This record gives sequence, C-alpha cells and structure tokens, in this order.
Amino acid sequence: ISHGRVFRRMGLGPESRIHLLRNLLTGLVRHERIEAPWARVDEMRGYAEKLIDYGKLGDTNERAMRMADFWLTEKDLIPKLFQVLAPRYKDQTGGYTRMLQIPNRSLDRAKMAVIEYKGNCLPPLPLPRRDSHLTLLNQLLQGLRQDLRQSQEA
Amino acid sequence: KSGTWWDEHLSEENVPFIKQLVSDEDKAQLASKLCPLKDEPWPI
Amino acid sequence: AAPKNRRTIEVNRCRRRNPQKLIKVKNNIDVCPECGHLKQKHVLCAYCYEKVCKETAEIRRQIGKQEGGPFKAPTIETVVLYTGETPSEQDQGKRIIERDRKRPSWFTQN
Amino acid sequence: VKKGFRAAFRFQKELERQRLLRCPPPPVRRSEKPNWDYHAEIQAFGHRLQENFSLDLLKTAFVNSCYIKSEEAKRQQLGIVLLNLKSNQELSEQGTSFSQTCLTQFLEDEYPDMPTEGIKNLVDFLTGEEVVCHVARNLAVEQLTLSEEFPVPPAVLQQTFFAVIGALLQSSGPERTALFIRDFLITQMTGKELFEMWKIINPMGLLVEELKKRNVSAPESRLTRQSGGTTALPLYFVGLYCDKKLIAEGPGETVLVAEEEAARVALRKLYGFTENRRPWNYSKPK
Amino acid sequence: ISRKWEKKNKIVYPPQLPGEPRRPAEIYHCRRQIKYSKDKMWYLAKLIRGMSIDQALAQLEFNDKKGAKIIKEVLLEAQDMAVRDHNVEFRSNLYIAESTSGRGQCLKRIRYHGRGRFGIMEKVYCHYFVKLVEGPPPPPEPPKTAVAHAKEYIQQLRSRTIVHTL
Amino acid sequence: TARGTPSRFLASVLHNGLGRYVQQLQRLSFSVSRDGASSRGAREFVEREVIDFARRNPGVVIYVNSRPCCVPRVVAEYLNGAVREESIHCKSVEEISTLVQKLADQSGLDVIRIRKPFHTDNPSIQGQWHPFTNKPTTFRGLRPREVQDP
Amino acid sequence: LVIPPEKSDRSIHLACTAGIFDAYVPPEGDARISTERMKKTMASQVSIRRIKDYDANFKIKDFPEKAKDIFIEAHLCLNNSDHDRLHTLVTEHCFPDMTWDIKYKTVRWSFVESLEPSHVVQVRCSSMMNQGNVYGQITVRMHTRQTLAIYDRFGRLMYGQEDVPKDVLEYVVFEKQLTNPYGSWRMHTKIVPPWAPPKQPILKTVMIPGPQLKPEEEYEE
Amino acid sequence: QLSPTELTEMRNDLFNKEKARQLSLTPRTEKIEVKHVGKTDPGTVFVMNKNISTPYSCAMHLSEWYCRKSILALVDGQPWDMYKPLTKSCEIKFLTFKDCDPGEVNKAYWRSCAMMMGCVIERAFKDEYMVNLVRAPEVPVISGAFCYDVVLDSKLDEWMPTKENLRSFTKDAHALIYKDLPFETLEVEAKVALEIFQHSKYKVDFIEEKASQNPERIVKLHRIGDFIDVSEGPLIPRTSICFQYEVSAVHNLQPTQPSLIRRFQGVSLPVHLRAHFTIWDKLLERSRKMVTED
Ligand SMILES: [Mg+2]
Ligand SMILES: [Mg+2]
Ligand SMILES: [Zn+2]
Repeated sequence: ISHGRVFRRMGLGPESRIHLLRNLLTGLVRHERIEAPWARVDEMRGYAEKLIDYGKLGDTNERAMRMADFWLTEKDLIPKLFQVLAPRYKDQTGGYTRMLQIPNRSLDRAKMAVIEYKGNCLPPLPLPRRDSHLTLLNQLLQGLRQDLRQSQEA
Repeated sequence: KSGTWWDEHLSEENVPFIKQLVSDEDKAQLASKLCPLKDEPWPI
Repeated sequence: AAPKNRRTIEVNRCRRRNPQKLIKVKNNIDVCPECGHLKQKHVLCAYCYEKVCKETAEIRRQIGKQEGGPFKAPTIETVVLYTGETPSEQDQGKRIIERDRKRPSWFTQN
Repeated sequence: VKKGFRAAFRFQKELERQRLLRCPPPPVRRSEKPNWDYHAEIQAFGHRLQENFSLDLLKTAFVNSCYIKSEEAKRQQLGIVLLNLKSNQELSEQGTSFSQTCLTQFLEDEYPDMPTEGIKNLVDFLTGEEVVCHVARNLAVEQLTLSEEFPVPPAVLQQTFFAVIGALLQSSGPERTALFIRDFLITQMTGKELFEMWKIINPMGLLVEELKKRNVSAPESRLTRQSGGTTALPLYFVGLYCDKKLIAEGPGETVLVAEEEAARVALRKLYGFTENRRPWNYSKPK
Repeated sequence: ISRKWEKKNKIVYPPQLPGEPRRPAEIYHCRRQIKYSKDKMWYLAKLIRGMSIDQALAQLEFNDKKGAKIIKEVLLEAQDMAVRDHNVEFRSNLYIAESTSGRGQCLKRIRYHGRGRFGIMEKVYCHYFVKLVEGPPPPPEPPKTAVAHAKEYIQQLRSRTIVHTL
Repeated sequence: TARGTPSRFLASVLHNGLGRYVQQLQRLSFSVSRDGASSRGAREFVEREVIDFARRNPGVVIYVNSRPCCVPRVVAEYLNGAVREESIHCKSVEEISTLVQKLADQSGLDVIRIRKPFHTDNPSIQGQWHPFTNKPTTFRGLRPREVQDP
Repeated sequence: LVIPPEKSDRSIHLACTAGIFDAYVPPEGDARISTERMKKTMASQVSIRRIKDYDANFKIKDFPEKAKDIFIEAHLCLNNSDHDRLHTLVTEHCFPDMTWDIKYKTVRWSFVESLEPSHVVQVRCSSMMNQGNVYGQITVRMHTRQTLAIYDRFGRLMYGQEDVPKDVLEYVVFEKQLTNPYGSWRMHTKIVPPWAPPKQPILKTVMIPGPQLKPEEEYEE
Repeated sequence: QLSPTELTEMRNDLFNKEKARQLSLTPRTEKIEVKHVGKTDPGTVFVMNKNISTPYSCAMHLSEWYCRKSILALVDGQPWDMYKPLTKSCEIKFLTFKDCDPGEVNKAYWRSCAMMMGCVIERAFKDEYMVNLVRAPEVPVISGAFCYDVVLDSKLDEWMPTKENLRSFTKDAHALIYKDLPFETLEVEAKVALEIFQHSKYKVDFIEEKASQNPERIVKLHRIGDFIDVSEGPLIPRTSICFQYEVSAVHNLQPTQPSLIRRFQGVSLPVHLRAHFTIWDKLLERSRKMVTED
C-alpha cells in the first residue's frame, strides 16, 4: 500500500535520493537545460521551483544562503542563483521551469525528459504548439463565440 | 483512426471559451430544476 | 518442483501467440510539420530535438572557451550573437557568446 | 556412405514422384503417349459398343475442321494435295438431326402428356454439351478425336459425338442407331427430376394455364399442415385444391415456397414425370 | 545451409498478353545471421504482416525492441531495391505480404554453475525474411456476422441426409 | 483404416449394364524382358495365353512390348480414364492369367472403401417418411388449445 | 582483383581495347542529309594498308554489308539470351554494356529495313605493338528502322512498343585483332553524337530525391 | 423530356466522352518536371506524365502520409485538386487542414460538402415532385453552415421538412461518405458544359457567368458517382474525408413571389478535425440559423 506517498524511492535510500536530485539540480543551474530519466526529472522539478523562491529571499537571508549552499554543490553557482536566476523571475510567482518528454534513451530504452529554466539563452526547444485559430474547427467555434457575444449585448 | 480528445484540435483562444461555455450550461441546467413542484410533479 | 511432462508445441503456441503477448499497434504516431519526420503526439520530434541539441552543444563549447576554467560561472545574463549581428540595447551588460555561423531560422533573436 | 545400389534407386523413384506431384506436368493427348495404334484403337472402339461400324466413315467422323486447318498451316510452315481429308461436318449434321428426332419420338411415346416445350427442353438437355461431353469422354471419343487444341473443347467434342452417331446411321440404319441413343443418352434421365432438366420459372402460372386447357377450375391454395410458425425453422404443407379436391401438396420453409413447390408437384403429376412412374423399359424390343 | 530466398528475385516471367491483368511486383529480401532470438523476432515480424510499407516503418520506428531497428533497416533497403531493380513505380505502393523469422547457425558456450557444475549456453542467431508485393494492402476480413452464422447453420441442416439406410 | 483412407458410394460408369453392358477395360500394355528370369512367366503368357485372351476381348487393345526390364509390368487403362499399373514380376503363367482376367472385369473406379453395399436413385415408391405421414388431420386444421372464431 | 599475383611469367591475354583510337565525330546535321576530307581519308588509307597487310584478302566495299550482318545477328542474340554466340559477334568491351542491364528482362528487338546503305566513315589502326598486338577499328554509319520492346522481370511492358518501327541513326564501331590468327571483326562500341535527338520517354514516372539533410544541416537551394 | 434516370445517363455519357477526348490530345507519354517547394522533402523533383499524372501521384512517390494528409495541392501558387492531371512543368506544394493558414483548404472542403448535399437532395424526393438545382452560394466558413439553394416543385410550396425528414437526408449523405467516391474534375469549354446542363435553366445561367469571368470561357466540372455539377473552385479528393456530416435546416428565401428558393443548410467536420459530441451539438445549433451571404 502506498496511498498518499508523494515521494519516489530512488538511489540507495533516502539520503542517496537527495544527493541524486541535488546533482541534477546543480547541473540544471549551471547549464539551464539538461536531459535525464523522466521520473528523476519529474521528482527534481519540485526542488528546482522552490530553489528560485529561496533565491528570491536574497543573499542576505541566512536561511536562504544555507539552503543554497546545500543544494548547489558548485559554489560559483550560488551567486548565479541570487543575482541571475532569481532576478530573472522577479515578476513571476511560479512556473519557472518547463519539462517535456523526449524520445526514449537509446541504450536502456529509459523514458527521458528535458527540463530547462524558462528565459534561458539556449536554442529554443521544439515546443508543442496548438492548432492555428484559422483551422476549420477553430473558425466554426469563432463564429459561435461571435454570435453569443452579440446576443448577450442585445 | 487515431484517438482524439475534446481540446486536441482547439487553439489557444478556443480552449478558455469552450470551458466557460460548457461550464455555464451545466450551472444553468442545475438551476432550472430547483422548482420540482412547479413543473408538473407526480402524485404525492 | 520440476515439470512432470513435456509441454506440446500446440500448448506452447496458445501461450506464445495469445493476444496479450503480441505487440500492440500504436495510434499516436503523426508527421512532424517542421521537418516531416515521424513523431509521437506526446513526445518531441527526434529529428528536430537533435538539431536543437547540436546547436546547443556548439554554443556550450563557446561558453567554455570564454569561461576558461572550472568554477567560473558568470554573474550576468548571456546572449548568443551570430555573424552579422551586434548587441542590442537590451543586450548591454550581458556576456556575448559569438557563433561563427548564420543565425538559424528556427532560432529567433530576442 | 553405405554400400549398395537398390536403396538409392528406390529413393530416386520416390523423389521423382514428389517432384512430379509438386509440379504436375501439363496434360497431353493419349495419342502422343506410348503404346498407341490409331487403326487398332478405332477397331476396338466399335467392338466395345457392339456395333458394326464402317472404318471409312468412323475415321472421318473424328476428323474436325480445326484439325484440318491447323494441319495445313504446319505444312506451309515447313514448305512441304495429299491432305484431301474430309471433315465430320456432314456426318455431324446428319447425326444431330437424327438424335433430336429420335429422342423426340422416344419421349413423346413414353410421356404423351408433356407439351412440346417440355419435350424440347428434355431433348435440349440430353443433347446438351454437358450431357453429351460426359458420355463422349467416358466412351473414348476424346482419345480418338483429332483436334487442334487439347483438351478438346466442349463444342468440338459434342460435334464429334454426333458425327459418330451419323456414321452408325449410315452403317447400320435407324433401328440399330435408335438403340444406341437409348443406351447412352436416354439413360441420362435415370435419377434426374423433371424440373432438374427442364428449368422453368413461375410454375404456378404454368399450372393455371394447363388446368384451363383441361377445362379445370383454378387451383386454390390452402394450408394442410403447419409447424414452427413463429420460429426460424417453419414447416408448411400447402395443398392445391380444384373444386375442393386435392391435386397436389408440397412442403416448404415458407408459405410462398411451399405453395410454389405444390405447383411443381401438380405439374409433375399432370405430365407423367412422377418420382414413382413406370421406369423406362430397356428390354430388347419384341 | 539454404539460401533459396535470395534466388526468388531472379525468376523472369514471360511477357504478359495485352488482355491479362497487370501482374504485381514481388520483392524478396532477407538478412542473415542476426545476433537476436528468432522467438523474439517472430513478434516483430508478426506485427507488420499485411501492413503497408509506410505503416510498417512507422510502427517499427517507435518500438523499443532491438529487432525493430534491424527489420526497419531491411524494409528500407527492400523498398529502395523494389523501385530501383524491380520496376516499381511508387515506393509507397508496397505492403508486407510475408514476414517471418528463421533459426540461424548458433554457437555453444559454457555457463558456469555452483558446486563445479555447468550448463551449455547457446549464442542464438536468426534470419529475417520479408516479401513485398506491389499494390495497396489487402483489406482485413470483416468479423463474421449473425446473418452469416444463421445462413451457415441452416445450410448444415439442409445437407443432412438419412444415414445408414437406402 | 477407414478414417485414414478415402471412400466413395457404390456407382457405375455411364449407367453400365442398364441399356447394354460395355467392358470398361480399354487397353493393356505388357512389358516383358527377352532374357530376364523374372519375366519367364510373362514370356510364357505371351506365347500361348495372350493371343487367346485377345480373341475373347475384341474391345481391348493389347500392346506387348519386349524390352530389357528387371520388373515386367502390365498397365490397364479404362474408359473412365483410370490407369492401373500391376507388376507381374516372377509370377507364373497361371497367376498372370488370373490377374489379367481380374483387370478385364473391373470398372476402373478406385478400389477404396465403399460406404454402402448398394445404390439407388429411387429409394422410395410410396413417399419418403416425414413427421406428418402418420398424423391425422383436424377439422379446420386447428392447433392444440386454439380458440376458433374469437 | 585489379592485378593478378606479382612476379608471374604468365600474363592476361586481352583481345580488345577499352576505347576508340581516334573517336570519329560525325558532322553536325548528318541526320538531316539522310582539304580536311582528304587529310582524314589519307589517314584512313594508311590504316587500311596495315589492315590489308595481315589479311591480304580484305575489301572495304564488302565490310558495310558484313557490318550489318554482325550488327543484326548480335542484337538477335539479346532476344533469346544466346550469350555463347554473342561473344563471337561482339568484343569484351561491348558485351557487358549490351547484356548487364537486361539480365532479368525480356528484350524483343527486330530489324525492319535499312533506309540508307552503310558507309565506312573512318578506318584506323592502333599503335604498332602495344603489347605485341595490333588492332584495326572500322567506324560504320547505319541508318535503319528498328523495333524494340523491353519487358521487366514480371513480363510487363517497360519501354518502347512491339510493333511501331522508328528511325535510328547510330555509328557503330568495329574492331579486329590483326595479329591473332583467329581474330575476326566484332562490334566494339557505339558513337553517340551530342546533337543526337533525345530518346523516347519511359513509361513509368520517376522521383529524384532531394538532399538527405542531417539535423545540424540546413537546406540551401 | 428525359426521365431522371435517363438524364443522368446522358450527362454521364457526355462527361465521359469529353474526358476521353482530352486524354487523346496527349502525344504518347510526354514528361513534365514537377519540383517540390514544400518545407519538408525540399528539392524533390517528380518526372511525371503530362495530362495523366495528378498531384496524388506525386504524393504516392513520397509516402502514404502525404496521400492521407494532403487535401489540396498548390500548383504554381494556385489551388489544385489532388486528382486533377498536371499539364506543365511547375512547382507543387501540398496543403492540409492543420496548416498555419488553411484558408484555401477550408474553402475546398466547404464547397465539397455543399456539392454532396446537392447530390442527396436531387435523389431524395419522389419522382412525382421536381427538384431544380440552382447553385451553391459561397458563404464564409465562419458563417457556421454551408448552404445550397434549391427550387422545389410548386406542389411542395407549403411543405417544410420535418426532423425525421432532415434525418433522412443526413442518412443519405452518410451513405455517400461510406461509398468513398472520388471527386472527379473536368475543365471543359462553356459549349460542352452548356450541352450537359441544357435541361436545367439555372445551370445554363450559372455556367454563362463563370465562362464570362475567364477569357478562355472554360468551366470547371466535377462529378461524384453519377452526379455532375458546376463548382466555384477546387474540391477535396474523396467523400470519405467527411466524418461528421448533418444537414441542419431548410430555409425559405425571400422574396418568394418569383420563385420559392429553399436554402438547404448543413455543417460537417473532416476526420482530421472531428469534434467532441458536446462541442458538435453546439455547432449543429448555430448551423440551424439562416446565413445571409455577403
Ligand atoms: Mg532501485
Ligand atoms: Mg570452483
Ligand atoms: Zn521535426
């Protein structure tokens, strides 16, 4: 039974799980886009979002600095978190990362995902785009919308 | 032959419109049943 | 516990060729509009994703040359500028990674 | 490797049987195969049938026009008259006419109540390609037939068969030939039903006209028996009554089918082709 | 060993007559000595039977089994060979007429067990055979309907004779 | 066994014997070695027996072919197209006569299981039985427990 | 396979050359007609002499009739795949070009009529003792009506028509081995003029694939 | 005049005759070079047969995906039916329902659905009553329903179709879809078209207008099964493209004094863009309202 168990069992135990996730998060902050098994990226995505919130507290917040010191194994990245990543999302309250499934890994056919911090300088991923508003179905609905708005104003 | 779902082919503009449209009809349908005794009830 | 009798090919065919054991047909394969190669509806196109990765790798090698060592991450934002382009007003104060090629069409300047 | 030769030879024979079975060879004329003497085969043909054929006429009966035209084409191709071979066209016409008139006489005497349309259909069935070719093939007519194409076309085989009847007519006369037609063509009606040979449509319509000719009231259809009316396997017996007297009764899976079958039963009784009618008399004429 | 499958692309038929129907092109291709199990390969060969060349290629491109890549490789070179050497007009107008795997020449190796005991391990190889026929894929058989059963049942009732008598 | 072999119904060739009897044996082909010992009985059959057998059966064309052979054979062909090859290897002249006479009397149909020891196209003269054959009819054909004129 | 074993006394005995000694370029508009002239003729006369040297009883006038016979019989071997007889009528340079592409195809070719008599346009000889062998090539011009219908492996009409004859103007080159005591005259190759009209179209439609570009690469017109 | 069944046999014979004539003009098998100018498969050249090979044949050279997704062809920048033979060396592009701007594809599907309505309406009424096909008005897709103007018999001047009758028309349209009939096209001169549609006055007037617009006075003819009609532009390849198809309402146009023109209306979605049951019902409601072409 595992009702309401929100965390996955990975690595060699609870500690190794954190270390596994910490290495993925450290790589993400440096490179701003990484690929890894889908489940591991999905688990780490929660930490990657909260790290920005700690970065927004500022480098003068001792609690935020201790959190960043633990989760960033490369100390040159701690200035980046507080002075590059956190200011970039100053005007957002969430959704700092985007996660997309990519083709299965060649060797072991593992389900794979790419995760990146939005607003990076890297070439954009081929994001999935919705059908154009000019398609047959969307034009039929646009007419239905126009009609309803006209009937309400009357 | 490929499976489809309701908002598969809907564009960014039509997804909010459809959600609002169907939601309002549900609310209107439920509110219309609040007077059972005034709508030809069966013998009590 | 060992097998008491040999299992016949008739029995084995019923087990091996059962519909559960067969490979299921996939109905979520579609053509990629950008490149024309096949893709799954919920997965990124392999051909397009590889193209993006190749350019991402080239830019990352350039970033390495500018950093010139470990533990040298910048404290300012970065902008990739291709041949024939100069920094914009919004690109001031950002590390400029110069790429010796023409800007890819799919890569839009911002 | 084992010593010996017999086992290998025996296996070679079987390997040739399997090779042949996998790839059956195209059929060829019996004349092209070994052990064939046309003159001897022609003589045995008549003796089997207990008929004193004229070897001159019998040989001509087998010669067809297609074989003559092709034989000449081969002569021209080889740059080689001596091919003044008479075809069986004349003999075929004589035999065909005699057979039709002879069969019409046999059938009219046996079943005096069958109209001309019925008797014509029976004669057309007995002289048809299917019936005639079946009889001809089982009498070695195809083996002795000289044709351009093998297997012999059905129309060519039918023509050759009637040529043999013509040859018998000139050789032995009509009485001897009448027995031949009785023994090999009339016999083909042994177990076959009237309407299996005479294909008709709308039997009820034909019955109504016949009863009018006989000055009998129109037949009234009535349900004599019934079972499983509401099921997927009904049984209906529909009886036709003329002046409230049963003339025929027929079963069927539906009332319409049973009614139509009853009309056929009424027609069979009217014409004398009942299943239990007197069998044909094949005894030697007195 | 036998190599009859490669000799079937060398059969020259005689010129067709003016009134005969156009004969579909048939292309036989195979790959020999694949380091993969024939039992596992059978499932992939079973998948694409009767499929169009394009549908089979799509199914194999998104399969996780190792045999899928090999079969896709064989199908592509067979498709190219059909148009290049067998006078097939449209490369897409092809369907899988036959696809099956065969046993290859295998090697034996020792597998070690405890207590000084051993087993004999087989390094398995397999063949893959494919036949491509020109034309659209044949339609699947419609499920036997209730009308067909009822017609068949009544047919068996009607062929029923009185047994062991005249 | 019956289940492992084919079968047929008793039948004739072109209703043989109905109007007239026609011998079905149509051709006989012998192959007798001049010097082979196995063909000794076949040579003795060709010297005194084959000529008298042909006189009695003028409808059968017999082909005697003398050629080197280790196994002498006789091939019988019938009007219906059946071909039968029978060995006469090392058989006596009396044994060969019996075999040849047996071939002369056969119809050429397959010597396989015959389902019934009799055949007829008119099994019934009074009407084949059906469930209503011996059932009495009822006034107005009323069914059991059926109310009339309601 | 390019060279046999090294330091071997035995060598490969070639019976033909791989190309034409001096390619004869036909005058433009020769199909329409259907100082330098002497210089070319003198070169032909010189070469003809060395041809009559090894074979005294040689006549240039008789060759165009013989050339047509070799040409017709060589093409007739393609109809029945009589390769054994073909090697005697064609050289080892011509044999691959004639038969390689029709190995699994049915060729129905026929000769109808000869519009214009054959004319020996050029006669030339090889450099003396290339490897102890001397060759003589006689270019001939043929204007004849031919019928060709090629079928594919499955007996389906692939090219041409089986009953419509069309005009063919082609300059067939022959070659003989003079030194060989058993050498003969054999079809060697064909000259295709640049101005020659394009061949009749094929029956089936064709697609020419564009560049297969890897992800990093981009399509440039 | 000719009976309805004989009228189709005459029109089909004339249509077939003109088709055979245009095919004979082709000298043997002339070859054209068609360059692919699409974003995918760039640079592909097709060496096709003039006046025989259609855009569909070019898609067949590429893959089955092109054949299934291509609804319309863009030949030298002009919309081109998938089954219309190519006449010259040109550039070709393939259009789908899901393109960034599928305006042209929408019109083709939108025109084809109207033509399928005309087919069922002509063959739905009893032989007693006369059905006179008028035209297929060009109404924008955003209007919510495609319309087809028809003139019915004087006897049916007070008759309005019932809901079961509207459902009867829909079942006939779906039968046309199940048959999977191709849209055969023919570009003929006004004279040929006028002969085919001589018995119908409205078509003659309509045919004359289209011929006048073009200097060469060639009119575009289309046929599905045994139904021939005149069109405004290129159509879709086959009727099997339609998945959801229903005729919604029949309106009586005004003024009714000269003649009572009845506007039959419907709405449909292809297989590629099929809508959900709930969403489809909302579209049927708007389709039942009268549309006024502008
Ligand atoms: Mg684990
Ligand atoms: Mg040990
Ligand atoms: Zn892509």
